[PDB]
Amino acid sequence: PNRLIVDEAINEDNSVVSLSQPKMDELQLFRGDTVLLKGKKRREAVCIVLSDDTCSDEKIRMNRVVRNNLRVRLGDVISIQPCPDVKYGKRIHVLPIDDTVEGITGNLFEVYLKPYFLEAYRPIRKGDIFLVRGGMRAVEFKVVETDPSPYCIVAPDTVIHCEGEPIKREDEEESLN
Amino acid sequence: MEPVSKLRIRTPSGEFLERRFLASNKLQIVFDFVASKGFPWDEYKLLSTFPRRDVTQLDPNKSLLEVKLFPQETLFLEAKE
Repeated sequence: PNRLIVDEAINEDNSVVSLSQPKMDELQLFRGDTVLLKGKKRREAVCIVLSDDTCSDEKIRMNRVVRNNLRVRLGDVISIQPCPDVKYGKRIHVLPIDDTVEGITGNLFEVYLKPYFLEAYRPIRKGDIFLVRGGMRAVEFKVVETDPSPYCIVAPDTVIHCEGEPIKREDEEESLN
Repeated sequence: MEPVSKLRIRTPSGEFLERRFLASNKLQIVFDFVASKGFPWDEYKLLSTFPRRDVTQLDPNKSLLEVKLFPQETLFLEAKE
């Protein structure tokens, strides 16, 4: 578990964070390993770690989505540790965020959700909020449950449940960026 | 002393395959390794995280360094369908 200062991402994929090569070595991390991140307010996230030559050893590059889940801003401090124990997901339940689905077009699952997970390796954590690109907009979803819990990797075999009513965004679920 | 590539490979059950390779040696070596461990070319894909690539669909005749597999990378196996 070492701490690093938060920096902007060069890679918007929500599933990824970046480190310097030397940092990685210090941490015995390999490119592509899944990591456990800890931020503010007991918040956590699971990500894929990448190497990045432009990254200062003392910082981590982290997308807005991740930053939000961790309740951190640029220049804040997070903890990182290896998490090879993460299992493939059996089942997950997600729900759209009310304020991000006003007059959507097309089928929620097929247009917005499915292509997030389709042909993608996605480590998820219970309570996660994630952003998708489908349909010229920016739908958000919350992970309301996982099996296993709280962490898992969304696999091709993972049953993805999305049915139900759009949720109200909680106070500490507002975007900080 | 020669450039070496460390690889780690997640199995579909969560175990890890570890092995060091010569950065210079052909990709085929990798394919053979995974086969050797019970995951034959025709049944399992070897995948990278980001960018997402089907390693087993890359040129076998190409070196590891050539396919940006250097110096350390974690990959994962997935059943073919």
